[PDB]
Amino acid sequence: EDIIAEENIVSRSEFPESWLWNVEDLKEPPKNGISTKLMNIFLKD
Amino acid sequence: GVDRYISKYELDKAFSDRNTLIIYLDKVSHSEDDCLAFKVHQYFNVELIQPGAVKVYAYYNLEESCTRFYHPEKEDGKLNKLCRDELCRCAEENCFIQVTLEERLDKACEPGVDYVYKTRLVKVQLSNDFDEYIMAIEQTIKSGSDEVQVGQQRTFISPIKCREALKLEEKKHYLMWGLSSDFWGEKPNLSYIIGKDTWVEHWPEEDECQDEENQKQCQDLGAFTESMVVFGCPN
Amino acid sequence: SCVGSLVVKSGQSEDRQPVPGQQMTLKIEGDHGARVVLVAVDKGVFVLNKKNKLTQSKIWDVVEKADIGCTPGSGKDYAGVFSDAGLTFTSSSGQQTAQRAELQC
Amino acid sequence: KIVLDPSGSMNIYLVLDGSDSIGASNFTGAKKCLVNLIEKVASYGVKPRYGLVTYATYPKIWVKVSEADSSNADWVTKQLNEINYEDHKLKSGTNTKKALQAVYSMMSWWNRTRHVIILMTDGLHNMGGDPITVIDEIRDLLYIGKDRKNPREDYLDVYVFGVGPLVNQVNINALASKKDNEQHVFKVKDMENLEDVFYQMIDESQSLSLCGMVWEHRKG
Amino acid sequence: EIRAVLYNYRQNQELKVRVELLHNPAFCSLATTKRRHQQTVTIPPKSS
Amino acid sequence: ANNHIRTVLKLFRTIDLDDSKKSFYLTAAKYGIQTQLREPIIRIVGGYLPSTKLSEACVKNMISEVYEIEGDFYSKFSYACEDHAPYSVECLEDARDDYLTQLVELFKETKKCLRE
Amino acid sequence: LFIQTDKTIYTPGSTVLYRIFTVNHKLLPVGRTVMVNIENPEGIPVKQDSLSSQNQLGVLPLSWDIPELVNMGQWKIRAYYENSPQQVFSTEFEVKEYVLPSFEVIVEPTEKFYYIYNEKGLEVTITARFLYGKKVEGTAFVIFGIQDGEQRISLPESLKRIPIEDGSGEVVLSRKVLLDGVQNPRAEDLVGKSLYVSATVILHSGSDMVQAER
Repeated sequence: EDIIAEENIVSRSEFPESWLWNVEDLKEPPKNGISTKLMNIFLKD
Repeated sequence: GVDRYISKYELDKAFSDRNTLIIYLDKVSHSEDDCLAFKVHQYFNVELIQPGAVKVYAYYNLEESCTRFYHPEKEDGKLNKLCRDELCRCAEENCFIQVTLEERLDKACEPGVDYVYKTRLVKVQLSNDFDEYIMAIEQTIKSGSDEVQVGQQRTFISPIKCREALKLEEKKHYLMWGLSSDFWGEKPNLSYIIGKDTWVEHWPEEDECQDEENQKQCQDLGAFTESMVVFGCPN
Repeated sequence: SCVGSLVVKSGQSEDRQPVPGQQMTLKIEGDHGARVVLVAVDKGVFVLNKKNKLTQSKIWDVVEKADIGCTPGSGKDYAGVFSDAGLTFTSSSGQQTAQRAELQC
Repeated sequence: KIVLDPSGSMNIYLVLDGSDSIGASNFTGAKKCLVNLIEKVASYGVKPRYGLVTYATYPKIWVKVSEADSSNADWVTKQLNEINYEDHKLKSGTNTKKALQAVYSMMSWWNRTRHVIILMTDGLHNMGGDPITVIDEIRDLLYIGKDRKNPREDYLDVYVFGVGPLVNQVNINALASKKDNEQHVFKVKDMENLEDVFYQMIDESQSLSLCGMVWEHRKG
Repeated sequence: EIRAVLYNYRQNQELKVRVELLHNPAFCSLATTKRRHQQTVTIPPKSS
Repeated sequence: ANNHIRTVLKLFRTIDLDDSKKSFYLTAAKYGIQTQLREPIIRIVGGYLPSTKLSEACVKNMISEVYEIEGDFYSKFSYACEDHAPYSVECLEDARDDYLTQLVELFKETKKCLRE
Repeated sequence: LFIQTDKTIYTPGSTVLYRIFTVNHKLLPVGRTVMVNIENPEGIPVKQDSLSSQNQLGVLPLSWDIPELVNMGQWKIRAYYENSPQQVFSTEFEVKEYVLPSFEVIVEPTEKFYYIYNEKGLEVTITARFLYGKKVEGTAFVIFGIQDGEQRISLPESLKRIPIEDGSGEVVLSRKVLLDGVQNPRAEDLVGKSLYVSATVILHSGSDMVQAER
């Protein structure tokens, strides 16, 4: 029938209480003294 | 009623999804048993029912929870398991499964089975929750995870419920095989468990093979083992 | 308020509520040349306990508590006013503030 | 990962399954990758003691480690093409236990000689049982895991290749040793581009001083 | 000429819209009392 | 849309990652591909009227390029993983970032060719 | 020194990550040396470290693993500069048995006090919601206790079983209950004391309960 086979399903494993323990610098050139930096993070499960 | 209160949400859902129920008790008598009862029906009608449990605890605490399991067939409700001393093992399987010859070879050729033993029962011992069978190793049809060790006394373990299903007879030879999930314990006291994943079949002795049906069974088993020992199976 | 300005906001304009396992972009605005640290925690941790959490109010409370004067203006006299304000005024003529010898008033 | 030094004596044992389940198509690939491995490891100038054992039910012994000429790469690599998949036609079993017992007998006698085992089997075995017993016996032979100050875990490294169409990964993973930050199992699709599996296979702890080596993995 | 716009602001679902112009005695279009002016159009999602 | 979903699931059941690789690595890679290259396109292609036809060449390119991407991930797992310990969960967490980034870049590039 | 810890409760066997900020009296990054100590609730230092804030712009990341066999309570982190060992800065986390609850519980009285002569009595509003922004259904438990400094007195007759609907509910304590709960019927004696609300919220599914106290 119209159902996902039980082999294909993959379970959400990562269950962290805390994450994003990162330290980054704001080296992007300033605009009115307010630098802007974009990072691509992936949300935990 | 007085002293008991059930919220309306659990009261207005019908038979659809009322598999979990919560009852609030204002107080429970500390002198006698505050016994309450009601009826439960069956509608979905599925076999292999897991036991259901009740839970009691005060509102101000959660580690003082008394849990009990009830089930119509399992007496006190605990799941049927086999345990020796401290180390335990799961035994939630049927005692056994289920004549011609070709399917015997077809099933014996499977990769799951490793050891095939045609032995003789010497003595039968019973315990609190399991029974013991003494195996006299005569010859090994197909050596498995544990060798026959030339041939000595081997011990069995089976659920105590399975004793009523079938009673093994001492001095009676049997044809049977299992898998690597059978031997249990430490050398040289490994115990082979018998269940759904295993097989049981009685091979009467050559003297007892006199009957015509017994003649057919004995000759079929002899042909099976003669093919197995030398012809093998392409794997 | 902050001496600078640190603001965190989502890069995606509106979109939909993020799905687990889906990416998203964070836009951090701050003064140039500064190093930024980050940390993200589930809110269940905070509902289970929220004491001594780091915040700007605590920082300014500590800074204010670490002051040297403890009198909101005025005083008995010039020496008293100067001592309460947390300074010392010494002149060649001879005028001087009251001597202070205790760390906490 | 492996002991690779011309100044040290190492032992490499090659075993091939004669099971009818694998077929000749994968047997040719196994022979080709074995030839590639022997040619690559021999290219560093080392002359380890080798050995070939092909088994379906009764383990046939082709090359013994005790042979004086066994250190020659040419002899072993031309014995590799001598064997064929059709040699074990009468017996079509997959008795891994008997083959590992034969390896035990061949390795029966030293404390400073590294031993390497490489195996090719689909795992599905009718005859015999779990090869773990013979592995434990061989481990106890070299006195491994018996002293709290001298573990000596770098002398015995076993590898397995999961060559075959229908392969059960549970027993393949169980048979291979699980060490710290090392891999010991591989797949059929490694016949083409042997450099990928070979990069894990060979490490240069002290072989960087010499010259005459080159890597061809597309990953870098 | 006249123009009818069939907007569609759903999710990625596709719509097989059927639009018709009912006859009016005060106009002269292709729709009559017996015959009908029907079209079966398809609107890609988030389009017009 | 029901035939399209069956076609897409049939094409993703053709993926065959060697089981010899690490178990937790295999789960991480499978979860990444399932949540960044299956769920969005399955949702996209489930909103088509049955008349529309699919272009399976784009999904075949999907599979080929995701094989290349996973090969790159496994290469960074051990070879380029100089800073972190080889075959360590921390190294896997380090490389998961650019793995997922290039995967979603693939999906964004390939969305425009689903319908022919 | 500003000790920042990612969480506030840590299960045994889980690592702890804390960053130590170093600033001067002008609130600027400083390069100095920081002594770090971690003290268990009974006051026994367990792990001591030495650091230097040079070449990090006044940020010193750190980590530690809590052993399995530890005494749960109020753990403490103590840090002080080398030149002034007397000046000790503190920041406390705790170690406990917990699993993450699935919903916040907020008890917000209409007024942040209780007028003594208010015949209506204290009114408590329960606002429970799921963490991810969805409303909750279930039943709630409220008990009002009188706190006099370190002495806590409970009121058995104020226990009320209120049903929570759409994440909202109310309960009232009649002034008669407050007067009769304490043995003394005097009114002026109650001035200067305090009340607390110990609300327990339970789902209709019975998954778990959260004890929220104000």
